[PDB]
Amino acid sequence: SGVFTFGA
Amino acid sequence: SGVFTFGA
Amino acid sequence: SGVFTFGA
Amino acid sequence: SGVFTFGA
Amino acid sequence: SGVFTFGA
Amino acid sequence: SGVFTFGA
Amino acid sequence: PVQQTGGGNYIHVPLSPRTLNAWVKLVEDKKFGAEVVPGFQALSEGCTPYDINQMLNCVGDHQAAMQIIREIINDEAADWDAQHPIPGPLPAGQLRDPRGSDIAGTTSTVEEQIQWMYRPQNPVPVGNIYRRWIQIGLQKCVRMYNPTNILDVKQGPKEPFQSYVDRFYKSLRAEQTDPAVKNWMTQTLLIQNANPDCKLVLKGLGMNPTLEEMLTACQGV
Amino acid sequence: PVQQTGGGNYIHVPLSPRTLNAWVKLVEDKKFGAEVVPGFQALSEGCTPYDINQMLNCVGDHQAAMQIIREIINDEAADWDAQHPIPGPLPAGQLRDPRGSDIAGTTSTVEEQIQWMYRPQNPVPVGNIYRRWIQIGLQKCVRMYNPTNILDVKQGPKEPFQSYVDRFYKSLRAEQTDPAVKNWMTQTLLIQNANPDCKLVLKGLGMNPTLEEMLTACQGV
Amino acid sequence: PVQQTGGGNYIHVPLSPRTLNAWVKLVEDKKFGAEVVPGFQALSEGCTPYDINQMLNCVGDHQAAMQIIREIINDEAADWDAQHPIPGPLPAGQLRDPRGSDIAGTTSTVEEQIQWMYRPQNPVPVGNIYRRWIQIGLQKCVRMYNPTNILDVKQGPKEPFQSYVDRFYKSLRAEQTDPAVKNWMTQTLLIQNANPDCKLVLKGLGMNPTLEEMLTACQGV
Amino acid sequence: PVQQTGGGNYIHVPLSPRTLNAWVKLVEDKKFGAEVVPGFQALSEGCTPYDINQMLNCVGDHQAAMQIIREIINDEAADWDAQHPIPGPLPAGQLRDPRGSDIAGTTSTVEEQIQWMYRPQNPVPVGNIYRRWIQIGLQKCVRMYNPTNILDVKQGPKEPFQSYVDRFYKSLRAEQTDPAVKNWMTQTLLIQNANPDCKLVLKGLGMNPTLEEMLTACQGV
Amino acid sequence: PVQQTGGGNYIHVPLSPRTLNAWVKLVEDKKFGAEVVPGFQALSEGCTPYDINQMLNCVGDHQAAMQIIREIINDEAADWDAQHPIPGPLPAGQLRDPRGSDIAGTTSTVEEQIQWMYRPQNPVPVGNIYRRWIQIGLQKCVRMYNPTNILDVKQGPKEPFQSYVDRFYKSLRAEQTDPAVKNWMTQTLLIQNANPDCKLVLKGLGMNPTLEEMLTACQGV
Amino acid sequence: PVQQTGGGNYIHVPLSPRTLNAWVKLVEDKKFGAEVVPGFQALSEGCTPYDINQMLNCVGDHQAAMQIIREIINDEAADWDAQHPIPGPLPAGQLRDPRGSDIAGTTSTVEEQIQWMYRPQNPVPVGNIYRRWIQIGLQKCVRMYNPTNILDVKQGPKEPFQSYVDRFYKSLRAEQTDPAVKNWMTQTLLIQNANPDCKLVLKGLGMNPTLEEMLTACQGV
Ligand SMILES: O=P(O)(O)O[C@H]1[C@H](OP(=O)(O)O)[C@@H](OP(=O)(O)O)[C@H](OP(=O)(O)O)[C@@H](OP(=O)(O)O)[C@H]1OP(=O)(O)O
Ligand SMILES: O=P(O)(O)O[C@H]1[C@H](OP(=O)(O)O)[C@@H](OP(=O)(O)O)[C@H](OP(=O)(O)O)[C@@H](OP(=O)(O)O)[C@H]1OP(=O)(O)O
Repeated sequence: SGVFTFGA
Repeated sequence: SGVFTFGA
Repeated sequence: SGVFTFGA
Repeated sequence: SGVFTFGA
Repeated sequence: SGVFTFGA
Repeated sequence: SGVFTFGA
Repeated sequence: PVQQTGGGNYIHVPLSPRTLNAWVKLVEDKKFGAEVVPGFQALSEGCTPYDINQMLNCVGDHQAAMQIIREIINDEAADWDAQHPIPGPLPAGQLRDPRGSDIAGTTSTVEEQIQWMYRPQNPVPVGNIYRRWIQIGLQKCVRMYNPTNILDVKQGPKEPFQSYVDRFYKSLRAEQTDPAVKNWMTQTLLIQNANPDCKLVLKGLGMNPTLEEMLTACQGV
Repeated sequence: PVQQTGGGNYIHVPLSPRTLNAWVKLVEDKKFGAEVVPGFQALSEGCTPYDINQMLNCVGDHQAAMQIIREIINDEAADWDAQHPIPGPLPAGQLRDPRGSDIAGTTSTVEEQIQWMYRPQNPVPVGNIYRRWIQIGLQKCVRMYNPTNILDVKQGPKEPFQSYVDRFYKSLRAEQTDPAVKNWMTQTLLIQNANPDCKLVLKGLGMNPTLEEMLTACQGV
Repeated sequence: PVQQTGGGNYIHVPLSPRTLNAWVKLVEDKKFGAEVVPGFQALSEGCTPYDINQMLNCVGDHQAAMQIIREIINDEAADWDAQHPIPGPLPAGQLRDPRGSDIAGTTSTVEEQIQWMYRPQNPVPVGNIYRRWIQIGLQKCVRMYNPTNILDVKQGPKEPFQSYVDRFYKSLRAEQTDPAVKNWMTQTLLIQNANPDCKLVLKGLGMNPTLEEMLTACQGV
Repeated sequence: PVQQTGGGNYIHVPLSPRTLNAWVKLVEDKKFGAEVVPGFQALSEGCTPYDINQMLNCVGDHQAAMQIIREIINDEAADWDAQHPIPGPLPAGQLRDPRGSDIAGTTSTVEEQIQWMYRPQNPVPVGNIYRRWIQIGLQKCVRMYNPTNILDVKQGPKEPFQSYVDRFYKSLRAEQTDPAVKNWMTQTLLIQNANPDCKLVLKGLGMNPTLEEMLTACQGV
Repeated sequence: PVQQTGGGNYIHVPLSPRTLNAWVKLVEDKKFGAEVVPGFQALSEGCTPYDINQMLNCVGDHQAAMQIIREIINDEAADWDAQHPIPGPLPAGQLRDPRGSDIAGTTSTVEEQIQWMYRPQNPVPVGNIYRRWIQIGLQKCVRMYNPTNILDVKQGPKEPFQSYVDRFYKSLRAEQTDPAVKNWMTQTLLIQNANPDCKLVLKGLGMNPTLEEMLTACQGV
Repeated sequence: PVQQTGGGNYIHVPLSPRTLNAWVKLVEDKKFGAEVVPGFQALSEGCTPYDINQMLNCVGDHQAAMQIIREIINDEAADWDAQHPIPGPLPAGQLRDPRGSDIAGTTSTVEEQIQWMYRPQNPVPVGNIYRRWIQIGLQKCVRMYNPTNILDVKQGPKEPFQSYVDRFYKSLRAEQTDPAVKNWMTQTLLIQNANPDCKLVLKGLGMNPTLEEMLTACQGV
């Protein structure tokens, strides 16, 4: 997915 | 309660 | 008195 | 060329 | 005099 | 001359 | 964050390189110390959820606690969905009644978070609400990470009274015990866990000694 | 970046000496840590592609990863060219329909990038689009550089549970596994790779123990 | 804090990341040194009670003294309630006559603290009043923490006169003795606690020697 | 640099104490690292030649390279004189058609450099042109100072592949080889100068392996 | 300090966290070095007496010298009272003819200090006058603290001439000897206290050798 | 310095705590390195003589060189008095034709220095003129302090050519030899003072070898 645990 | 000794 | 040597 | 890998 | 070598 | 290699 | 412009309009200004960084450090140097919660609130005052997220994200360690915060954020958001009535669909002209994915800062953009925040009909503090949910997750972490417990914070034979006390009151904050129970611990557990010689000095004072009285009395004991 | 002036016009303001530098440091000190991606986005919020390039350029090391980013940027740009129809030529008065060399920030100037960005017809976020392509290259690098793998992140006999967990969740982020597979690893691989004594403590809890529950339960085990 | 906007309105601007932090450090590095009180006042000049609280809160240590400050704040607030007449209830249009929970910064919001502060009828300095109550709690702490007492600050055989004096005048400030008693100590206890050889040098000068006179005379003695 | 004022006028604002200094440091700490060229451009974006000179001047070391830059600046300036037609003399009211001593920043003042820059007839980027001539001198210096050569950058038996690669791509930039020759070196010299075991891993992949492919494949070899 | 607002009004802006602190450091690191006086004046240019006091107060050490400054401030204030005629009482509408307690910064507020400063009738520089009185107290302290005396500053056998001179001219400033006597010391005591070999080099030059001449001549002697 | 206000008026803004300090450091860390002169000019661009003085004053060491600067400032000022005609006395309404005590920054105030600077009749750059006189005194000091001489800067047997060259060109600047003589030294003394093996490499090149040519040729010799 992403390296953004919080947000989009 | 909270970690705010002063205020709300 | 206070810890203010100068002023009020 | 240049020392600019990105851009112009 | 003063501790101001330059100026007034 | 001066200690200004570049400019005036 | 948000700034205003001529005509009464609002825009997304960015968060700053010195605040993201100071939050990262407060979280690391203090290791989710109780103070992390107001250090976060102050660094994020006037902010929007998008940046509150980016700040928390930039932190690259203590990622076990950042997940506890994320589980707490999803729980508070599920309650906002549960309590709110999700009214009849609104036109494209109007913006979606803010939902929990939107305030938590995921599904929504930053321009829709600001719009609601400065919406004439009902300015909604999406930034403050999401931040509050976090203070809960951060507070849980302070407690999860608390090195000791107030009951086990006891004066050491050569440890001074004030140092023992500093630990006791700090733990009282982090453990976040109810305020009525905090008054009992301060007036009882502290005469109880203190060295006997210093304990007798406080007992010699009488009943309900104030802290100024106790801290002064056991000075040099 | 961009700032506005009297009359509704826009201009190129420069990027700052404290942001280029903080990006350089976030990339080096953290060595393309997962956090480099939001550290970059925040430092570049309100920026144009020209500066996003200069920031990435100033970095003088980890030039193997900066090339991976450059290969990813050229690939995303080739897709924008592939999907867009390159319509009939427009007059000199009008600016070129932005292309991939232009957004990537090479062929175009900075005044044409801003023009499109604040173009009344179709304001285009050339700055945000190029930045997104980069987060992909940076994310690939985080993963390429990840020191370990989540499957091999296992509690050491004297290592504590929380430290083992911090590594596990950090790797889960950097490896960027799909969210559904992240739920399986967190609920299974973590009871599996943990010491047996602590593993039994989590097993004693029951099924689907929350992290707050597991982190509290194996405290002191 | 507070800033003004077009139309004569006022708003809550936030406190800054460099002031909260400098206060935290002044309180820690100096360990509630007498200077903490003006360091606090200056860092909080133009502030509102909400931030004065957040600053004091962020401090995570010396939590025994922060409680002494909190007990002093609740006492000064109980006097404001005791002296004020709590007049007949006012309409919703009007804001509550400020009370002690409100100025101390707990029961009230930040927008009501500013409102009163810039209220046309009676602008009230809620920020300054709460800050003054704190200087009292901080001053009590300086004294509670004072390492020594002015009576026991005495010149050591090889210690120089000026160093002994620096300690004596510093303690005179922190002990906060009455000004008339400060004149007696400076003119008597200082010839008294000084080494005998240096004491005779001051005695050789005569009566009521000024400090410039005494500090110059015992230079090299 | 330059700032604008009421009435549409322009003025010389000064360069800042944090930019001159950061340039001095980028030139010294990095020792004319390739990144010095964009570090310079960014620190000087919106500047005039007068300050671009003062920045370069403040540097007090590596004065051999600052002279190479000065020889390159005088050469580019002699070409501007050679190509431009030095038209018929203009009146005092009009400013001298800018010449090379003027753009290089010597013969001219700062108010005449700005005048041309914001001259309605032909705004001339005297600041950008002189800065470009410098990037050439700085680039020559990067190369003159380059510690090694890409052909001699070879994987050491215990050196890892990525570190060998970081050096190879960094040198490719600094040596500033033509882009077509850069593609040949990356796809040939890098399988060639690498350890044999890692070289066989890249060979096992096949032909034209991408860097992500090669960097992943020789991980742990 | 003071800032102006729409309508021609003036207000009290606060002093800054970086100036109070820099003054504290200049006073401590330099230990009331002669430079403390202009370091203070510059840090306080545009300030009001209230802040000049808070700066001096925040300093928590060298409290013997801060008292010498306070005795000097009370003396200069008693002269302002002695010379001024304390005219007939003025109405409440008008502000009290400023007195010495008021300028010294004690009896008066900050809004009355600014009022006088920007009073149309007679703008009075209460900030500058109090600051001048302090430069006198600070100057006395520089001298009281001066480690040596110019007469005893003599070239050491292996000490170089320039270092001996640096000390001599520095002491000449701090001792604050009259300018006519400073010319005698520079032209006589400096040939006199210097090593004999270097003294003969200066004597070989002739009479009234300039410092450039003397410093160049004894270079390498 | 100076800032402008509504109505076309000018005022004295103060110099900053980061510029006085950076000048102090450039003068000390570099010990009057040649770069001190442009470091000073840039830090003082837009300044008035009053602050140029305060900056130079705050420096508390190298007071032998600060006196050389003061002797040079008094000499340049005596020439301005000698060349100017001191015209017939002007009315009080008009300000004194600026004299040398006034520009040097002593006899005059700061409001009269600004007045002349923005005087409609003849705006006079009192700030720039005094600053120029100083660059002369600072330049003399650079030379007085220069550790070596260009003639004695010679390549050491194991010292590399570039390092020997860096010293040679640096000294050429500081010694401030005439530009025609600088061309002779660079093309002759540098083949002459270099090691013989490296000297032969430069000789093998031919006549008038450029520095890029010489620096490249003796690389590794
Ligand atoms: O412009 P920035 O990149 O933010 O950097 C700083 C910072 O500005 P901000 O106030 O906008 O953050 C300083 O302010 P603080 O952070 O301390 O509040 C401010 O100086 P002050 O501290 O005096 O406000 C200084 O500009 P200046 O010194 O001209 O006021 C300014 O720009 P620089 O980085 O260029 O100094
Ligand atoms: O050398 P710099 O790169 O300029 O950085 C430091 C740093 O601040 P910045 O990184 O924000 O510039 C210091 O603060 P910290 O980052 O360590 O917290 C700060 O000092 P403080 O700690 O007191 O804030 C100091 O500047 P200053 O002492 O003026 O505040 C400043 O360097 P400079 O001293 O060269 O500006």
